[PDB]
Amino acid sequence: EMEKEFEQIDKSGSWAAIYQDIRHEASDFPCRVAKLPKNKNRNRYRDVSPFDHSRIKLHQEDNDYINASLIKMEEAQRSYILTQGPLPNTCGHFWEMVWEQKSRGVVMLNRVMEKGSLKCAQYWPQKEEKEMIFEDTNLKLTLISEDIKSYYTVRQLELENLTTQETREILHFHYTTWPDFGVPESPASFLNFLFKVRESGSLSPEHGPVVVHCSAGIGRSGTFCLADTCLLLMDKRKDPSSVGIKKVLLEMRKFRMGLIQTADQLRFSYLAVIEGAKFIMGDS
Ligand SMILES: [Mg+2]
Repeated sequence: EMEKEFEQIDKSGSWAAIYQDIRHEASDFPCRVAKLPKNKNRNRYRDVSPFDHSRIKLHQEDNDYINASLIKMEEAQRSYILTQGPLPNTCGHFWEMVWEQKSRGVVMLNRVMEKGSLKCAQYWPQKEEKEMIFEDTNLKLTLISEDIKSYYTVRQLELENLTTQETREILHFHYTTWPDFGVPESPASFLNFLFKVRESGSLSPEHGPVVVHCSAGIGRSGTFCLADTCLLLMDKRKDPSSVGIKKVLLEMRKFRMGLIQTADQLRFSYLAVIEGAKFIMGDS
């Protein structure tokens, strides 16, 4: 039982210690493509890079590089693409990746400005009548509708491949209330958001992998994928208490470095899974 695990760590105040064991135990694989000089301006942070073996490749000949990783959770039948918040010069690459990977949903866990600094380019349109065109990748993006709620916003976007004149509907799920510092006090609104993403079909295997990002694509983004996969495994397994958060987290870190950036995010991830378990053990 992980509810017990939680009390013992919390009573002992040993979150920082747990977190360090994860750090020391985590995989390290080469990131040679990310560190090429021609890609320096495609990385928002010098210390956050995709591993070569799991990086997403753009279907480009000049430069196929984008700071994005495929997380493949085989037992759960879930795949995610985790990426950084786009830079002013990588918005076209971002939407190219969504197109090429056949994704249905984009999950955004940050605000464009936090702590007085820009964390992400404004990569979607803010008004229906002012569409965006990405000339480098030949894509057009139109805002179709926007549903603003207290904790999150959902947008319907139309992505058009100008080369083929094909169009696809993309759902943008934007969690807007993650605090500038720390983690939410309660996981309730985070879990409600996660279940809205689930209910949309965006995580389902008929579609390409959902795209998840925050600023670096490892902290908040990691919390989202970890909670979703843990809750799914507790639905699937004969023994739900066989699901270990630390084991799942180390498996995901084989695919992208640094997932879960602070001991507070680790604690929050436990809280979200524990609370979410109450709903998937059957509270209709
Ligand atoms: Mg208007």
